[PDB]
Amino acid sequence: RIIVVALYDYEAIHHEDLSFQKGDQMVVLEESGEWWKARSLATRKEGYIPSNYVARVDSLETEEWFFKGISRKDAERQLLAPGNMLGSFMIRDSETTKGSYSLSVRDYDPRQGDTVKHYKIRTLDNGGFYISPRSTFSTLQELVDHYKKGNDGLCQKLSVPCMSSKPQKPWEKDAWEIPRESLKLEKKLGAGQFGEVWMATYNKHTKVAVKTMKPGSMSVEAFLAEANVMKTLQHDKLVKLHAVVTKEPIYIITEFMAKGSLLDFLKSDEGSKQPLPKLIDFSAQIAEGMAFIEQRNYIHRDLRAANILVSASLVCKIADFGLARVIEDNEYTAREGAKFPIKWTAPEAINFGSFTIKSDVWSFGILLMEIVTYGRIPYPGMSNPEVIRALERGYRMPRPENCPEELYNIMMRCWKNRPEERPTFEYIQSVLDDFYTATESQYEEIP
Ligand SMILES: CC(C)C[C@H]([NH2+][C@H]1CC[C@H](n2cc(-c3ccc(Oc4ccccc4)cc3)c3c(N)ncnc32)CC1)C(=O)[O-]
Repeated sequence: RIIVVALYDYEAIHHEDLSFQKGDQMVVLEESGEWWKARSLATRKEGYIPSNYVARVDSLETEEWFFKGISRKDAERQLLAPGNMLGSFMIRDSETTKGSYSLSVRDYDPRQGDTVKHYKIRTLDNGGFYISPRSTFSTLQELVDHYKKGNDGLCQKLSVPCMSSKPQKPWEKDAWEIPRESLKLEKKLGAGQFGEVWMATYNKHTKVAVKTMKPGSMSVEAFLAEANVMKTLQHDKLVKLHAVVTKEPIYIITEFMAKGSLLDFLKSDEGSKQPLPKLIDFSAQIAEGMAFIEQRNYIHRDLRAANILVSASLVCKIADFGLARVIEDNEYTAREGAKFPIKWTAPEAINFGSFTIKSDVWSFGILLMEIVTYGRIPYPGMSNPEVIRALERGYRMPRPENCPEELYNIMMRCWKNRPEERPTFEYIQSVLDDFYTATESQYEEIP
């Protein structure tokens, strides 16, 4: 007997699903990835349910102010998003103390502007919680109610929980290789050398993006072998692969991203107005996704701003990871021109075909420059031969206007001519995540 309660409003989209009215009760039979077999005791109809729409009945996951499964950096981004107020807050699982909790609170002061402060919630040996020893609580709900009545040493009195939206519904079960007829291509979003991108509807019920590869560009068996790896690369800063059509012309079906590529966005009316700290946050989000790719011993091979997508809520997601590996070189693709751009590519990849996570690090440095110039071509005024010969002699793009010196220093480290001298993405992620909050304590040492 394992009982679970619903969280959001969800109704059947497939055949044998159920329905949710923002609060019901369930007993799960078995599990199956993101979909679970559960039995209803409310309406007494039984069908599959999205596991991320429900919560374990004893746990904190029912509470509007608890955010399971998010990082400290996630927490800061979520709280600083528009729509939240002074004292907006969340409780989350602690990142540096397993089993315990952290409180994150939106703060403001005229010197530092909008910030998020973090507090350690300690667990008592015989039950209960505290932030300061003089104020203990039997439950986290009691803690929240206490600090909603007055700051009692915190930066702010707690106001309301961090805003959140209903999560994406999981992709249909057992629907990896799908029939072409299941997709209606609705609007062409982009055209390219080796394919197009469409907004589409899957089985009349789900909005997706579809990359449609040109005939002659890829083999089904070679593509599928790689796509079966790509689909396992799941991370908040990588675009999710939902499905594929494994017949030429090959289609790749992913989540739809409302603001297109980061290059498009930086060149748009809205994106050209992002302030420098937001640009640095974009850079950090991409570094986080590349650190994941690095941890997974994978190689992107074509990292550039045109291959970063931007969501409606301004989350950056890495796209086309690994795809260059399975685009074929033949008479069909040759007639479309250059396979990779010289200006983004590491010298050892150009000269010897040595593509590695370190050549991705080089490309990331070029991407940083694209970001801080809002989409300018790399090496303005220079031809491709000129760039190659200049790099050989120690030339690097100079620091542009409105570029923090430490960001430029990161670029220069990425552009070491020897690959082994370039930093890891783990390193880059750390420096960019902490770019402004360096020389500042992790947690607030409350009395
Ligand atoms: C001003 C603009 C109109 C210009 C336009 N910009 C283009 C920039 C890219 C845009 N683009 C590309 C993808 C995508 C989809 C699947 C995919 O497959 C994958 C394969 C492997 C791994 C992961 C994903 C990879 C990327 C995509 C998406 N999912 N949602 C929204 N926009 C997208 C389309 C406009 C242009 O350049 O024409």
